[PDB]
This record gives sequence, C-alpha cells and structure tokens, in this order.
Amino acid sequence: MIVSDIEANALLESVTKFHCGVIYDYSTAEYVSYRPSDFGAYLDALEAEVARGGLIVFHNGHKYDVPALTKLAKLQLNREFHLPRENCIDTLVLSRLIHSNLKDTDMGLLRSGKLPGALEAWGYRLGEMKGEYKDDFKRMLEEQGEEYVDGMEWWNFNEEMMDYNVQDVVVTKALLEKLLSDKHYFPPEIDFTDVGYTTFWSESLEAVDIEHRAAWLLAKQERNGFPFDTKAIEELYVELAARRSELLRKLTETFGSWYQPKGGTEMFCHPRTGKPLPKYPRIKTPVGDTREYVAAPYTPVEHVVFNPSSRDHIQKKLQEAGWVPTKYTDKGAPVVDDEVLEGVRVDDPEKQAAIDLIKEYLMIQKRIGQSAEGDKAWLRYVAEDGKIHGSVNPNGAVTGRATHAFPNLAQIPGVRSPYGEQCRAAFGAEHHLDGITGKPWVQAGIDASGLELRCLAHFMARFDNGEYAHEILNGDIHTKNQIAAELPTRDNAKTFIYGFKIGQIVGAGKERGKELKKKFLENTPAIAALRESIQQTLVEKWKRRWIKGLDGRKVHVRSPHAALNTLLQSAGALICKLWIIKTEEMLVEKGLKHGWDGDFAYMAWVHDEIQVGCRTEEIAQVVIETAQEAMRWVGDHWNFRCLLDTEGKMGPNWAICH
Amino acid sequence: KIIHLTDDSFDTDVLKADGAILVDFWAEWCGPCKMIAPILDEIADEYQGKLTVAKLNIDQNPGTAPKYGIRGIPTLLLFKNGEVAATKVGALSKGQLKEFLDANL
DNA sequence: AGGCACTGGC
DNA sequence: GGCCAGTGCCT
Ligand SMILES: Nc1ncnc2c1ncn2[C@H]1CC[C@@H](COP(=O)(O)OP(=O)(O)OP(=O)(O)O)O1
Ligand SMILES: [Mg+2]
Repeated sequence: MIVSDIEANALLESVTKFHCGVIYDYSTAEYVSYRPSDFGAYLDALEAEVARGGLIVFHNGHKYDVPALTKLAKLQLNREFHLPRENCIDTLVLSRLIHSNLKDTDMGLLRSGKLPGALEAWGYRLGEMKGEYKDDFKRMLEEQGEEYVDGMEWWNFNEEMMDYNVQDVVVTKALLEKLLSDKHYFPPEIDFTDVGYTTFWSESLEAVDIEHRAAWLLAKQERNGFPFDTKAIEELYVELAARRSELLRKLTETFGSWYQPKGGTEMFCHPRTGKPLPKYPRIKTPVGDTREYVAAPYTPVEHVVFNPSSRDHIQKKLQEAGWVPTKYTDKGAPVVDDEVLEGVRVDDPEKQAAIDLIKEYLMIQKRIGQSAEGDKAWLRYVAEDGKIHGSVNPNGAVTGRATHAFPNLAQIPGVRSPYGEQCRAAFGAEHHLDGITGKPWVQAGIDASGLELRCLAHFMARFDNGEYAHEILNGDIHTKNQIAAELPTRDNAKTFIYGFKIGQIVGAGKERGKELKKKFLENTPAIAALRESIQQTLVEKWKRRWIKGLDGRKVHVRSPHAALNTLLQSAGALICKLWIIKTEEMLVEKGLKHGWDGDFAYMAWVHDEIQVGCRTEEIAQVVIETAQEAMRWVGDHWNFRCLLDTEGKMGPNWAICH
Repeated sequence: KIIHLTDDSFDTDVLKADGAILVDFWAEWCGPCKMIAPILDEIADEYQGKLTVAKLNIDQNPGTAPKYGIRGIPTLLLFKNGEVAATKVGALSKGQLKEFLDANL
C-alpha cells in the first residue's frame, strides 16, 4: 500500500500542469518527494504498486488526483496512464461512509459558518488546509511589493507548495488509519495497511467495496456529462423573460406603487416629552434661502414599485384588499405560499384576478432562475463540450442516497410541471452528435419499479411470510391498502401509503387522519409488526442509535418515529447504488465500452432511475435489458424476499424517457 | 377650512387654482408630518383670502406625489400657477412657515 | 421524508 | 458579500 497526493495548476476541468507529488510507501516507511521533473517518475512509482497488486490511497483521488493524472499523463508526457479502480482507496469516500452523521465543507467549496453541527478534525484540517497555503504565499509576497494576483498561488510550483504537499499526505495517512481502525468496517484481525487490493476488498465490510465502486463510477458519469441543449433553453429563457415582462406590467398596473419610510437616523421625540417613540418611523433632523430643510424633523421615504416576487408586497396589497390571513409564521408573518394564495378571496374582481397572475408570476421565476438567471443556472453551467457536468456526491445523505449539486440535476422540473416538458427535453443523448458518424446518440432511461413499497414487503415478510411481497407482484397491492385503511378511492390509498397532512389528504384534518393510521395499521399487522420489532432494537434511552444497512454499513437514525422510513429509504438506496454498479459492470463484461468515444455513457442517476446514453438504438436496448438482470442480481445477492424489477424506455431526451 | 385633495382632484383643484396653494404631501405614519399638521391648519386661517392650504395624503393617493420627486415628508410645495413655486421638506415652525411663506407670498 | 437552491430583505 | 427566512423542485 501507499498514500500519495498531487498538486496541480488547476481544478480538473482546467488542469494542465503537474506541480509535484509526495508519497509514503508503507513497506518502506518513507516519503519520496517527486518534483515537476520527477512527474514521469511519480507516475512510475504508482504504476509500480499496481504491478505488485498493491493499493494506492488518495484523499478524494477518485474524483481528482486519479483522473487528473490520466489527463496530465497524456498532456505533459504523451503517456497513457490508467490506475485501475481495484487498487485505489479514497479517504474521502471512506470518511463519508464512517462519519455519516457529521458534515463536510466539500473540500473548501462552502462556508462552514452556515453549516450546522460539528466539523470533523482532519476534514476541516484538509479542506481549509488549502487556504493555509494561500495566505502563506500571499503574505510571503504581499509584502514584497508584488500585489497578489487573483489566484497566482497555483500558477507555478515552488517549495512552499512542495511542503504543503508532503503535509497533505501525512494528514491523509493519519486519516486513513483512524478509519481503518473502525472495527465495524475493518476487522482488527487483519492489517489492511499490509494487504493486497483483493484482500482489502473482500476481507472488509461490503460497504467499503460498494461505495468505492460507486464513487468511481459516478465520478465517470460526472466527467461524461449530460448533453444539454443550450439553444432550446436559451429559447425558453426568452419566452419566459417575456411572459414575465407582461405579468409584471399587467400587475404593476393593478397594484400601484407606494411610499415606505426608509433612511431615518434619529428617533421621533415627543413634541413636549422627548421619549424615543420606536413604533414611529425613524426621521432625520438636520442648516436652514432655497433651503431644502430647517432646524424641523422629517421622515425620509422611498418610492417602491409592486414586486410580484416580494412575498411581502403580495401580503400587503392583498391584505388591503380585505384578506384575513389565517396561517402565519413563527416569526410574526402570514404564509403566502401558492397554497394560501389559491385560497385567498378578496372582493375587487380585477384584484382577485391578479392573484392567479402572481401565482403564475412566482412560478415563471422559479424557472427563469433554475435555467437562466440563478447562480447555479443551467445556462451558466454548460461546458464548452455542450454538456452540463453537475457534481454528484455518492453519499452525503445519511441513508445512502447521493446528493446532487452544481447545478443540481435531481430537481429538474418533471414533465408534469409548467415548462417541465421543455426543460427535460433539453437534457438528452440526442444532443450529442457522435464523434465519428457525427450522428445523434439515443438515450435509455431505466428506473426501478416500486422499489419503495417493495423494501417494505421484503422487510415485513419475516412477519407476512410473503403476503405483501406476493400481493405487490402476482396480484394487486393498492386495493389491499385501499381496503387496509377504511378508504374510499384507490388513488387515495396510493397517496396514503407512499406518504407515511393525512386526514386532510382524505377530507378532514385530524381525527379521521389519526384514525386511518389505526384501521390501516390494524388490518395490516405486518407493518405494525415491523414497526414494533425496530423500536425493540434501538429503544430501551438508546441502545443502538443506528441501524444496519443491506450491505452492512451503519445507518444512523435521527428519531424513533423516523426509524422505519430510514430503514426503508436506505434499503432502496443501496439497492440502486449496487444496481447501477452491476449494470455498468455487466455492460462491460458483455463487450461495450463506457465513455463518449465508446458505445454507452452514464449521464445521470436520480435515486431510483438512470439515464444512460447509447451510441445506437441496438446498444440502447441491451442496456435496458442489462439493467434488468443487474437488478434481479442485486436481488438474489441480498436475499431479497420480493422480486425487484425495472422498466426500460428508449428515446432522444430525458423528457421522452419518462 | 383646509382643502383635502385626491389623486383625481389634484389637477383642477391645485393646478388650475390660479391662486396660491401650499400643497402638503403627507402620511399618518410620519411623525413630523403630524407635527407640521396643526401649524398648517392655523396657517390656513391666518392667511384666508391670500393663501389656500391643501393637504394630500400619499398613502391614499399614491399617484400624485411621484411626479415631484417626493423623497421626503412633509414635503411642502407652494403652487403658483401650474408649476411649483417653492419646495421645503420638514416641520417648519408656526413662525418659520409664516417666514417661508411671506417671502414668497 | 431526503436533498439543493432561488429571491427578497437587512 | 455573507446570512436567515420563506418556499418550491425533485425522487
Ligand atoms: N407521494 C409519493 N411520494 C413518492 N413516491 C410516490 C408517491 N406517489 C406515488 N409514488 C411513486 C410510486 C411509484 C411511482 C409511480 O406511481 P404509479 O402510480 O404510476 O405506480 P403504482 O405502482 O402506484 O400503480 P400502477 O403502476 O398500477 O399505475 O411513484
Ligand atoms: Mg488533494
């Protein structure tokens, strides 16, 4: 085993120069420093471990140091360098599967002053550790006349850098250990800082393998990209920016401007008394002849135009219309979400008409922001290669779910949403013209069928002995539910279940809701059985403040009432993580190559679904089928008591594949 | 005694008054506006015939004011045929006002 | 329920 | 800018 790290001249997406690389070989107990000239040697060193069938440890190397070397290798040396997954370890990946409950700053791309909880030790000591090098360089040059330039601390290699390099690894090796020391994921009987990749992987908790393979795959997906139709969206941005411009005008007319006090320094003091009456708007007592003032207070005000986006204005104007605000916030304000807005009823006809225009104006904005004007707007994130590389955190949830961001591609409005037809249609294989044939690719959307209700079946089979399991498959499930809980319509039951605001969902608002759960968790003792069995293994006032996941991992639990969903969200989480892993693998053990230059490419993974890009409709259909086996596999593999499945669909974009 | 203008009334009431109208933009939320209040009231009686005092709230009539770049209150304008004769923002004394006026009236 | 993130307001 | 508040988008 070895523990390396490298310092480049830029982030992956723009990196082009290796600066240096430190290494700590475990079988030598040494730290061999490689400098810019030694790069080739650095590559040789690592390529050496792989020969031994050893293990290379990096901190977040899965998403960087590793793919950045492949990049720089061809670049700087016209060399084909490719570290194979199997020999790579990632302390970040691991530190996300062990410190599941805390929180990271994402390697310094977010301020922890707004992030709750407690920050780790090396975590804050490896992320912020980058800025320690900035000021250390900035200072050592911010005094020598040389004005610091934007981010010149990385343009060129140097000793300071060579130092912070070497320290990186130590903290890394430090971390690496504190993690391997965990007896829950790594058996004490073995010393992984002394085993071969094949032994490290098998001889350790299954999560360690499933996480890394994922961390490695999604990191590939990220690099792939998602062909994004800049045009179609720039096209939408004009249609909206426009529909906005009207609704605005049409409104600003119905709701004139008005004055508000703003700028007063002193406090109005009683003409006689002198009491600093607060309730009264601050004034400005100054001078004084074409004089503007006299020594003679006056409240300075501002002219303010109605702003449909302002939830304040909406509350103001609408209240002067005679609206009586029911629901308020624990902060002294009325709730003005679309919900209440839908309900509001004033008397002036033109005005209540404008409520429906605000509702729509607010939405037009939720789109113009997500697509064009926001900070993480699609149009701002499109790459030169015409793809959007949103980032993915294969963990960061707590249950196993990944977290998407920059921009977040797991919150694209769906097709069943205003303009959710145009947005989805802009993310698609069809937007990527093949490298050679120059012809459009085809997209393949595969998704897990009922993975949710199923994780329940399985888990409650140790009680139902195949009841819901079979119902869910060889018959019907919802009607049993609809009957389970004394309910009227089936579609109601489809909501009642997948959502466990209950009583309301049926009509009432409390009693009937808190009565249904009764009849439901009464005519279906199995879910009742499950629920009880868990409380039993956690409650006693805690025993095990966590749970065990389908792969072995610990799955912390926030509260006793969340216990069951946790257990359930996790199960379906890992089920997919493992699924997309097998899927791709299989697609490879068949003959297809992953990548744009290959036959297929992963473009996105939103919990229980995946949007693979296929070069030919033929390949496309295989994936759809490969995705099937894989899932079924994951089933036998975890001795699932309820056959799991997937439903494929082929098409040009995310819009037609769902 | 004192005139109580309105967005719609403003034109034919102050603008074409031919006489001198000291229009007072205000609001029940401004302390100073409530201060100069009685001042202008007595100003109206002690000037009957030569001067016409008209008050206009800008909370009730949001159209008018935004045209005289109103940025403060009680912004006072002494209208003298179509255009503004003089502008003064603040609570001038029962005597300060009689001085700002006369020197114009 | 689990996440990310946009706009207004200070 | 940095920072909460109030919301809405996804599974
Ligand atoms: N409130 C909800 N929250 C989360 N997931 C939900 C919710 N309601 C439904 N779902 C899931 C269930 C599976 C998926 C699609 O639902 P859909 O109703 O099409 O399938 P179904 O299995 O309920 O019934 P069927 O396929 O017979 O029409 O969405
Ligand atoms: Mg690093």
